[PDB]
Amino acid sequence: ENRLESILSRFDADWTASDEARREAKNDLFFSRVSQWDDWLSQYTTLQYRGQFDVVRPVVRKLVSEMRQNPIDVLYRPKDGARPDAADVLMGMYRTDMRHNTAKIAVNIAVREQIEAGVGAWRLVTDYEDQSPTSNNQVIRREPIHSACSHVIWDSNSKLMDKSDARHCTVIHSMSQNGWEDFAEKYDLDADDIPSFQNPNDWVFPWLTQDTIQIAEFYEVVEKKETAFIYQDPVTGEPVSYFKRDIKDVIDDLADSGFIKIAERQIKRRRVYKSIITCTAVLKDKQLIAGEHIPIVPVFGEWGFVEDKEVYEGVVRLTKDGQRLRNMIMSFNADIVARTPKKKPFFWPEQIAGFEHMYDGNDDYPYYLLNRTDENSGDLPTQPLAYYENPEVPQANAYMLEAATSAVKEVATLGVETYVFQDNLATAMRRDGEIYQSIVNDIYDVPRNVTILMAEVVDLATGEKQVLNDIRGRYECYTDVGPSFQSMKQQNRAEILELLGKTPQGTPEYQLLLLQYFTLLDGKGVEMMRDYANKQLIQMG
Amino acid sequence: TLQYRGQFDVVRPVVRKLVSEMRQNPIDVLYRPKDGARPDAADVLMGM
Amino acid sequence: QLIAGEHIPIVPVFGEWGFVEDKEVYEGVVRLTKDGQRLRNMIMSFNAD
Amino acid sequence: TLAVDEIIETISAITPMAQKAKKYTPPAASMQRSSNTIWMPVEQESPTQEGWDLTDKATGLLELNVAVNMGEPDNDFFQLRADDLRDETAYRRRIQSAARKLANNVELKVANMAAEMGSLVITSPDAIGTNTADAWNFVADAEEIMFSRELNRDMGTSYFFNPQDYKKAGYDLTKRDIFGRIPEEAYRDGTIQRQVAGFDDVLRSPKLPVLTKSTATGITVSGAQSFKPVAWQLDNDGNKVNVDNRFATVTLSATTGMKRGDKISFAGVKFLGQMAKNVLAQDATFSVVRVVDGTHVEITPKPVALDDVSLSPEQRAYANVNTSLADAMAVNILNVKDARTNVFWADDAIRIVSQPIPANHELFAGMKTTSFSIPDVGLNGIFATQGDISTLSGLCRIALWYGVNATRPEAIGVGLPGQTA
Repeated sequence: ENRLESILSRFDADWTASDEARREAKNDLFFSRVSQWDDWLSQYTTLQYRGQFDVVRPVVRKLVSEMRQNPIDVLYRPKDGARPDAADVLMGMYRTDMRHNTAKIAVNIAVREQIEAGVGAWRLVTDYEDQSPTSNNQVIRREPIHSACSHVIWDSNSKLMDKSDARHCTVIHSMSQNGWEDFAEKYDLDADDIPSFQNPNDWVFPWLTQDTIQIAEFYEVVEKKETAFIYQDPVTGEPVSYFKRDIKDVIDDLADSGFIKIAERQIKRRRVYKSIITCTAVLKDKQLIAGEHIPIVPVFGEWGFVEDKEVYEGVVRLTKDGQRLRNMIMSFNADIVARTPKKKPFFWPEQIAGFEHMYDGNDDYPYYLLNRTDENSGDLPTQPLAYYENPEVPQANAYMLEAATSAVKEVATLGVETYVFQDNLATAMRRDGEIYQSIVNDIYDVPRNVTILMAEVVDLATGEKQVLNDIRGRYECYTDVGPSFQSMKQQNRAEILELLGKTPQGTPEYQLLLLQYFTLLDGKGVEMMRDYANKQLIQMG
Repeated sequence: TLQYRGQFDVVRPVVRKLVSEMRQNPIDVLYRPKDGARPDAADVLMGM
Repeated sequence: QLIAGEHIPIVPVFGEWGFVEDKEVYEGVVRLTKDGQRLRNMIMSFNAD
Repeated sequence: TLAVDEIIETISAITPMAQKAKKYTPPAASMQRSSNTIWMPVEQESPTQEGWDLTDKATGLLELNVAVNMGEPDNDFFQLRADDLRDETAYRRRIQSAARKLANNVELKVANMAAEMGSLVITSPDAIGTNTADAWNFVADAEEIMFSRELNRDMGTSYFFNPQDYKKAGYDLTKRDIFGRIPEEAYRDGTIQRQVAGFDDVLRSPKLPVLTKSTATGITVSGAQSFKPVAWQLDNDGNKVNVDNRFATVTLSATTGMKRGDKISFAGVKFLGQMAKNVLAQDATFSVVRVVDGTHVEITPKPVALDDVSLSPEQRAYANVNTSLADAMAVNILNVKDARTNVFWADDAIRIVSQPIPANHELFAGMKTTSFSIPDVGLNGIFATQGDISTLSGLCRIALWYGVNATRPEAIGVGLPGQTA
């Protein structure tokens, strides 16, 4: 019944369910990022040599470079029977507010964590921008999640790679003290009441612990049937608007502006609620957020369920045994080289009594003199000089160093190529596109395209605030994956060049060349060429 | 006592190679006009 | 003293960059080679001896 | 020696009281200096007069307070040998059991404080299975005493039965020789009902305490003692220091056989109507908190007497008792036989202060300290690990720093069935 206890019970259920995968993934991250000697009590011992002879980091770097050389992004395409340019505005907004450094950085971090630990995640958020807003004085931006395995605790009853069937998710925010004051100021919290939340319990390298602040955001999705209002557009058509979005703000401003209500329907849709929680109390209860989907997008590597239990693996988890063995054998051999007596003669003291300056290593003498006679035993017994035998690396150590290095070499071969990892990144990118489209329909201003132009239909309230109005005819474009472009002009240039590479040297070749000149950037020479191409196209009709 | 301590480098050639490789491919800023802006909205800023 | 612009005027460049557990770690290329290079220096010095 | 990883689950605990108890987290930076104490005011009560000409009869203002503090951490320090396979195998399940036992400790402390500082006492001379609807008589008696004392119940009310009396109430329901909704539910499931006799939450609690019979006989009050509602008093140095409103020290003839949590009542002393100051028909009941010395005790409701003449009018406006102590009146015990306690309270009567342990600081190098959410109850503790080689081991410690506080001991109650003999 209690909200805190219901949220906490869900959180601990998920946290316990994902206990094994999270710890294995955190071990992968620590192994491939901090140190290859995952020992916690070896810091308190007497010191032995512990070398680090890495053979998996080059493979990780190669995979990261390979998957960074091939960017991937969302690509909106018109549906079947929809207008041919139904994705123009949505694509324009996506390219506008996903070109920034934060979006590319978030994707890159998710990719690196997918390669190393096997799981990564990023987030989509909305903010109010007054200087350069994409639409409706707002922007949609993308943020990373560092250590997704331990910072994103998805709903345990999810059988989908992209977690679209998850009904809740808890995201753990970690921030310094000053970051905590800024967070409290921004979310209207009590900066003196210092918050807390569960973070993973470990043993390794206590120096990784920072005096920080943890809080949680519980996202929960609820699918319900809510009322929609069937109006008659004073310009043309019969648009549909939800009740909850204009319950009080412009409910009768619609009528004053000229919207005469026609019919009332109940339509099923999803809503997302965010709650800021600590261990002992709830700070923000059920803040409704934009969109129909949870704003967290996960990226997975080798993902599956073994026995009703999730498993996800990268490329590092499987070479740890061979690499640890190689480290150990190399350290043993280095100890052999350092701490061992060297090859020197074995002497009785009476053999060289009185001649010890000949054997100290100087080269002032032509030979070495040995004593011959013994006062009691008459003569010195004859036996060839022994030498301390030279240090050697055991055949076992050599054989196993070679074998362990070969084993890591075989294991650390992702695929044959990173096709499956790029395909999982593309799965996450289609989920990202879907989430972005939902948030856009919820907060932005979508101008409908008519064949009689863009008809931007909105109205203000008595509090000077403008409330967006979007018809239910909104999902006219579906999601795909294509190259990453910084703007629609670059996208048009790429499409023109792709067509030109295949069109032979007929009349369409001249046409596409003139178009390529038209869509070029501006200096002086390209301005002249663009004006000439404009004149040619206009005069050719 | 003071013992022999040599320095037989094998990582400085690698660092030199990578620095030369990065020096051979200079990178700078490039301002491109936005969507719907005047096509020469960035030539002033680029020139400055 | 108010200075020009909206952003802090420092631009950082990183090599291999990431976090581990609320702890930032960055790495270049020389960090990993140190163990082998030190072993090689020590062994060649031993041989010179 | 074949062995498996399937664990035979053996115990399963439920902690309802710690769920119902509200949790308070004051600022640690200030609590460090305030000596882990924080004071809160008490709803003001005002005096009144009658007549036209009331010169020189103007009163002042007097606003009382209570103090909430905290005790000591509750830990699960244990040590992990790195070679023993039987230690390597059980470590994570030991952490799970640590969390469960810490939550159990919290709710046991809540129950013990609620039972031992509950002023309201509802006794019966016979068991709950004796007559028909006597479980409802218990719950309605609790409701009636709260209503008559005019205590605030805006946040809610709760009545916790022990399993014995819960089953007795269920038996009373199913012996009804009829089956509608209430008896049918009490038959198919054990649950009597969720609300009974005006309480909006009637639960069963597996760890309510058993209140031992007191050995006290023939104890009387030594000297007339008048207690005055004050908000602060001067100390030996002239500094004004605050006063808890929830305690009074009474000097008796002999405090032998009296222990913490015993329930007493003074003969002749009667309750009051709180706001309206109308006497009731029920003797005032008190709970001895501490037996200090061999002739003093500390009872948790302060007996402020309406008929007292040494009180300022604003102090008399806080009277919850009709008459004061009279140097001979007999203090008679109320728990005259061992019996497990049913406990009722208003939901705002008990709180749980909680504090952090900043062992993640840079002072504590070598240790790895993380946060550790206690499940069930809404509390946070620390989980600290430090390896060792003086014994080639490692030490794990799960610590939790909290404290239960009865802010309104007069809104808590105890139901004592079978108080005969």
